[PDB]
Amino acid sequence: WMPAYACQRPTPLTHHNTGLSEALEILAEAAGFEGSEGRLLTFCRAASVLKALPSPVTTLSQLQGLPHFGEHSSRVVQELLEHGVCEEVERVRRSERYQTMKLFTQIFGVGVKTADRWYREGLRTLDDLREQPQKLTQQQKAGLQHHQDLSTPVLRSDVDALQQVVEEAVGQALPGATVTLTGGFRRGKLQGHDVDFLITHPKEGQEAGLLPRVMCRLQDQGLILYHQHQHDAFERSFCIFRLPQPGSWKAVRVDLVVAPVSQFPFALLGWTGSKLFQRELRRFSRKEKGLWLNSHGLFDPEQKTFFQAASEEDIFRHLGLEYLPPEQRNA
Ligand SMILES: Nc1nc2c(ncn2[C@@H]2O[C@H](COP(=O)(O)OP(=O)(O)OP(=O)(O)O)[C@@H](O)[C@H]2O)c(=O)[nH]1
Ligand SMILES: [Mn+2]
Ligand SMILES: [Mn+2]
Repeated sequence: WMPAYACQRPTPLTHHNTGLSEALEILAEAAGFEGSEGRLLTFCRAASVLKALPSPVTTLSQLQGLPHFGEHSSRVVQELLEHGVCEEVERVRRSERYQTMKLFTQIFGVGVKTADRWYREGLRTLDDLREQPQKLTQQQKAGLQHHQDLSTPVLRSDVDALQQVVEEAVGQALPGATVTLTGGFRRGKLQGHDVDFLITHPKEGQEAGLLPRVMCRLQDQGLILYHQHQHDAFERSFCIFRLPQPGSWKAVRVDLVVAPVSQFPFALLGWTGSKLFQRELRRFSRKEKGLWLNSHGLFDPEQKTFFQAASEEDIFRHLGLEYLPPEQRNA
């Protein structure tokens, strides 16, 4: 037996059902590309159940009353087990719409709405986009310029080098300020699409104006290819770093987020993910406890109060959930 919400169960980094979950996640992604948000969430939830299982699913018998495994997801798994392939899934991977939406949405600064608009307008390839520069934002132009490097998985070794230069710049701009690795890498992932960092200072308000200072230092070292500085939402910089390598260099996406220390635990929880884990945690908070959780705080809408947290553990405890360390949040 297994609980209904992903935030009530451990989901480790590696598991026994990668083929099956990958197939369901293709269907989820495709649904998202078509604006079918309900179906996206349903397939995502089913995939996450398989990630939480202790053993491989070898026979259809092994589906067992456990939640979020409706008729459609079950059929997909059945066809994979019986035939080694699911025709609905293969049709999706071969479809020009899916391939193009994946191509476009993977580019830095491009979401589903933009990608779909471009598709509707007859655009199909990266060259097609480069032929219409007036259709691109500066962020998207930078994403295109660096698309090969940004499609290359970011490695732990890259993260460690980036954390060093970010820590050096933060430390030099403001003694006392801290850098925390978040995102998938905090969850134990060996690879990723970007590197996420959360910056704060133990004295509330000393983080004001820190990020532009950190950026100036990084820029003067030749480490920045692109940055977009966004001033109650957190101050942040969406960056492409130029990471030096032996004999070469690689562009790497980095998100730098600044949070005041009072909000830090909520920010760390939100930015650590996984995306599904956080969605589930928020749905759980609202549906089961009547509280609204986000990356800034935990609000009781009836009492009009905010919960004071010193740590992620405090937040889990307040919501009546057993603590899950980040490596068990890989929903
Ligand atoms: N509050 C908030 N959270 C965000 C935002 N963008 C991303 N996140 C969250 O930050 C976490 C990390 O996001 P990603 O970097 O896309 O995903 P990841 O788990 O790090 O996966 P890889 O980067 O591919 O390793 C996830 O929980 C996201 O939901 C944002 O603008 N605001
Ligand atoms: Mn990330
Ligand atoms: Mn990110």
